[PDB]
Amino acid sequence: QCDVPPNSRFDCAPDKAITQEQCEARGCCYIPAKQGQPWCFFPPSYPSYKLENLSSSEMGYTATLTRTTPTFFPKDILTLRLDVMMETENRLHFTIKDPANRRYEVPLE
Amino acid sequence: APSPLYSVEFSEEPFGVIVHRQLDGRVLLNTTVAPLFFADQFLQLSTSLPSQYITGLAEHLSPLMLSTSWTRITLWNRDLAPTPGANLYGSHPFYLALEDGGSAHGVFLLNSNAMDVVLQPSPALSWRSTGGILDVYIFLGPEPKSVVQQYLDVVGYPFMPPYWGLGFHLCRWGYSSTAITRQVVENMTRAHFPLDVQWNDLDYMDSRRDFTFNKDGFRDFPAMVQELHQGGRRYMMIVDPAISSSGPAGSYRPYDEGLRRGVFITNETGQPLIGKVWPGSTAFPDFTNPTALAWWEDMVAEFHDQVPFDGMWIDMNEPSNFIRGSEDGCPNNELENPPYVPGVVGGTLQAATICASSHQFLSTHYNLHNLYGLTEAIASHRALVKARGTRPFVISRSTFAGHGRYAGHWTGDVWSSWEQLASSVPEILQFNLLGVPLVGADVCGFLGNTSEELCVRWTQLGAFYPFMRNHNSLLSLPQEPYSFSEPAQQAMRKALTLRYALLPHLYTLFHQAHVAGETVARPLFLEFPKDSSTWTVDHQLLWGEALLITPVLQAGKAEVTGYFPLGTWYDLQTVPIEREPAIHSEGQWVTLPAPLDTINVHLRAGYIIPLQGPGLTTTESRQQPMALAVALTKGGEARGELFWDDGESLEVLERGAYTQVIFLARNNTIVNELVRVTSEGAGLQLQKVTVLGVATAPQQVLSNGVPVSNFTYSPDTKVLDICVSLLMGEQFLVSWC
Ligand SMILES: *[C@@H]1O[C@H](CO[C@@H]2O[C@@H](C)[C@@H](O)[C@@H](O)[C@@H]2O)[C@@H](O[C@@H]2O[C@H](CO)[C@@H](O[C@@H]3O[C@H](CO)[C@@H](O)[C@H](O)[C@@H]3O)[C@H](O)[C@H]2NC(C)=O)[C@H](O)[C@H]1NC(C)=O
Ligand SMILES: *[C@@H]1O[C@H](CO)[C@@H](O[C@@H]2O[C@H](CO)[C@@H](O[C@@H]3O[C@H](CO)[C@@H](O)[C@H](O)[C@@H]3O)[C@H](O)[C@H]2NC(C)=O)[C@H](O)[C@H]1NC(C)=O
Ligand SMILES: *[C@@H]1O[C@H](CO[C@@H]2O[C@@H](C)[C@@H](O)[C@@H](O)[C@@H]2O)[C@@H](O[C@@H]2O[C@H](CO)[C@@H](O)[C@H](O)[C@H]2NC(C)=O)[C@H](O)[C@H]1NC(C)=O
Ligand SMILES: OC[C@@H]1[C@@H](O)[C@H](O)[C@@H](O)CN1CCCCCOCc1cc2ccccc2c2ccccc12
Ligand SMILES: *[C@@H]1O[C@H](CO)[C@@H](O[C@@H]2O[C@H](CO)[C@@H](O)[C@H](O)[C@H]2NC(C)=O)[C@H](O)[C@H]1NC(C)=O
Ligand SMILES: *[C@@H]1O[C@H](CO)[C@@H](O[C@@H]2O[C@H](CO)[C@@H](O)[C@H](O)[C@H]2NC(C)=O)[C@H](O)[C@H]1NC(C)=O
Ligand SMILES: [Cl-]
Ligand SMILES: [Cl-]
Ligand SMILES: [Cl-]
Ligand SMILES: [Cl-]
Ligand SMILES: [Cl-]
Ligand SMILES: [Cl-]
Ligand SMILES: [Cl-]
Ligand SMILES: [Cl-]
Ligand SMILES: [Cl-]
Ligand SMILES: [Cl-]
Repeated sequence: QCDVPPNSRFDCAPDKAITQEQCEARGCCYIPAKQGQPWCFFPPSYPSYKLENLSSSEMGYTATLTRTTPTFFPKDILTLRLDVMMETENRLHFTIKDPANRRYEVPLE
Repeated sequence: APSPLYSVEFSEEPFGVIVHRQLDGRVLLNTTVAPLFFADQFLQLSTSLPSQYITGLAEHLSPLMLSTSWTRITLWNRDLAPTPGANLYGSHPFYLALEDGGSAHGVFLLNSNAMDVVLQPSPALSWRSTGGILDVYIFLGPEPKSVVQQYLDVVGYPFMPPYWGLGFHLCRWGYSSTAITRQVVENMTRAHFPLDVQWNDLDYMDSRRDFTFNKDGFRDFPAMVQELHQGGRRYMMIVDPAISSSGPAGSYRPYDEGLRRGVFITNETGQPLIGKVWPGSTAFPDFTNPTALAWWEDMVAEFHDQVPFDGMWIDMNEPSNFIRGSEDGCPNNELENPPYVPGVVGGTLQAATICASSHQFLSTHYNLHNLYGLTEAIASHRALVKARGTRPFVISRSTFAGHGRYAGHWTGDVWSSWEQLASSVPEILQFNLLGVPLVGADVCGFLGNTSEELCVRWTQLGAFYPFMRNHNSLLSLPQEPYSFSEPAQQAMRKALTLRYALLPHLYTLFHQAHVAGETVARPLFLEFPKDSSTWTVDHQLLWGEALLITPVLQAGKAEVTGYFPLGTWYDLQTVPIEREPAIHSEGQWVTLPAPLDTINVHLRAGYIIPLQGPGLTTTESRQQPMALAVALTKGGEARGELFWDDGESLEVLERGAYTQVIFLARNNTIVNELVRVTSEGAGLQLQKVTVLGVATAPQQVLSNGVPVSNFTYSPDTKVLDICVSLLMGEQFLVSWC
């Protein structure tokens, strides 16, 4: 589970200095660098979101994404909506949003 | 076959978006590589990268190709003199990734929150944003130039500058009177240095306030600017966003009227957030408020009625604050003290700016900060259209993705150092990839004191910045062209003369940027992506497809080694303007002679470039006869084009108020093909045709079937120089044998 090549380790403690015990308590892997590369990193089993109810539209796809285990950040949005729009032959566009709340979006024409 | 260039599939658990290139099955995006995080103030989406070669993610002082060695790139608009590892004035959350074989794709995250982008050597990337949503565009190319165009299809094609905006601009902090400012123009003119645009910094203002001029050194400010116009020049001056809040009520209309109309960013109690900038206490306009836009339009139009300036230099629009947050500090809340602080200089979102929880019309400053400069540029573009009725010219410090649709950029407070001269090339290329082709650095450098040698080399390279301005700090030694030794003045004059000769070509390149999402200054890898030796080249640049510039970027050098892609490259020194003549490259590094008086410029075989005769302004140069430089392939072929309009009207392409001509060389003939001919362009005189790569002396040269008045052939350089009397807008045939 923690046998991840050093260059493929994604940081499980981007937010603060962490001890081995705190890292393992987050459900992460603790392997010091031999000399930067994160010492605390996600195993492949680290809880993410699950895709549910993938559906086809004329534009592309829609789905629900569900997180069941909280992260170490406050205010996880546990239910997300995925929208995939096949806009042109060379432009693919997808959004991930909170279906229960309008969130800030950049004004664009 | 009708089908997208991409295919998409999804991982169920853990969730991921997988995007393949359909043609070769290459994995471009794969977000399964790391968990998806989506919390109120923390979004993280990761992907594999197709290669170790990735560019974008402005604004930072770095090589064009970003390091994948555990690099944290922070997007949080910040007033800081360019230095590596630091969040600078702008934020552009777009990358272009190269693929083995020379295809490419691009990714845009449409998110304006403070963010870190983390690159690792697997290779992989993580977007880490502090708010908003994940709004992701993938552009399939496959050519790097197509990726850029596809990105600009979403964020906006570059605006078309006025022709005069491509001339030389001269500024400093410290021209403390109209008398001194006039002497700059006099001194440039006496020494035969072209100058289209005279600038002032905050020297003009009354007590360092916008929309004022002092009645000491600048009492006759209106007359100075009218006189510049009488001589065929334009005038630019600095505008700050911050508005003096401390003056007696009714004594300072920009503040008094801004207060009446509620144009300012407000705090918790709904009063204007007060910071400290140049005039002392200041309020900050909210350029997301439609009423602030109307107010800004009015302040610019009213000031333009006093002093007819030709554009706006918008500085300190991060927005920059001399104190942290406000005079009243900032409240303790989750926006001021978020759970994840990206790698910003100073360790807080408040450093050198305003409170994150401050109120704007559309949202909090937390969400809108990275758009502050862009919103001011949009407001200023609109203000200048309404005030002047011709194309706006806005040069902005702070930028965001899509900035180039409205304005240009300069790279800020660069040191007068050989390292910053060198660093300016990748940075100008990067802004072109991001759709801000009107970009340059302060020629000879801003901070500290330039040397004469540095200022020669910087003027040489800077003459190939699409935006060319020499600007200088208050305590610096003078660095105007005329302030140097005679030999240095000659080298600087030659650089400006060559730029002015090339302006019809540079203007045509801006036309292609505006109508087709093309780059103006472009890295070799955009033009020759299938040659992997080009991928790391960022100390050379192209103008468009055909003009390769190889500058000296180090002290004490009399040669330079540059990469030459496969083909023939003619030394532009063989073209007459008022050492091998050809480099025959297999795709290789070539050491070129480069004495102090020289910058290497080569013209690609197969291209024709239009040139125009000399002038100390574009008002003068645009009246001169034109010339063609025709760079033949071994097979005798070349192609080029000219776009011409009145240089400053709005809606030219929509109204059809332009001339467009194609030039073709084939079988010892040169012709024009008339795409569009109108009154703007009709009387353009062609008086000289210079043909490069003519293997044998011709016996005769004809223009429209009659032996020409005069021609010269040089057997040593293989150049045929032809005198003609032709019109760009009427079909001609030039032939030799
Ligand atoms: C994945 O989607 C399923 C199915 O949802 C249904 O079909 C879709 C195409 C949409 O039209 C939906 O609006 C529609 O509900 C979801 O499972 C469904 O969950 C709902 C809500 O919990 C269930 O409703 C219940 O129905 C029973 C009687 O049949 C009532 O007694 C309850 O009061 C309640 O209304 C529904 O039965 C259930 N349907 C199935 C087939 O299981 C599912 O929640 C969704 N997954 C996620 C994570 O969103
Ligand atoms: C929101 O912004 C307003 C300004 O638009 C802030 O107003 C300022 O409030 C402070 C008190 O908190 C005032 O300071 C006081 O000034 C008087 C003398 O002028 C002095 O005698 C007091 O001891 C004190 O220093 C300050 O004058 C005032 N500024 C202005 C321009 O009126 C307000 O505090 C801001 N609110 C928050 C929560 O940040
Ligand atoms: C930039 O140069 C100025 C001025 O330098 C002096 O005058 C020039 C003509 C040149 O001959 C120099 O060698 C001279 O020393 C610097 O401002 C001076 O700074 C020194 C030391 O800090 C101070 O004692 C002088 O009085 C200043 N002189 C003036 C006219 O202001 C400035 O420091 C230089 N900037 C940098 C970053 O090196
Ligand atoms: O418009 C000037 C300049 C442009 O030329 C440049 O191109 C552009 O990128 C930056 N601007 C603003 C510079 C702000 C520096 C203040 O630095 C502390 C500072 C310096 C300074 C220097 C001279 C006099 C007064 C001050 C001052 C007064 C109060 C508070 C701070 C200061
Ligand atoms: C997308 O990335 C994911 C995760 O790195 C890859 O899935 C893993 O592939 C390895 C090797 O095939 C398997 O042993 C793992 O079980 C997979 N992990 C998961 C989480 O499924 C996946 O191969 C990549 N997809 C493509 C098309 O490259
Ligand atoms: C314009 O050039 C003039 C002439 O060279 C400059 O005036 C001289 O400046 C030096 C100071 O550097 C004085 O010692 C001389 O007395 C001046 N000579 C004359 C003939 O007036 C002038 O400063 C230049 N102005 C600008 C703004 O560059
Ligand atoms: Cl430990
Ligand atoms: Cl924790
Ligand atoms: Cl690299
Ligand atoms: Cl005018
Ligand atoms: Cl609103
Ligand atoms: Cl909001
Ligand atoms: Cl090489
Ligand atoms: Cl080399
Ligand atoms: Cl030269
Ligand atoms: Cl003729």
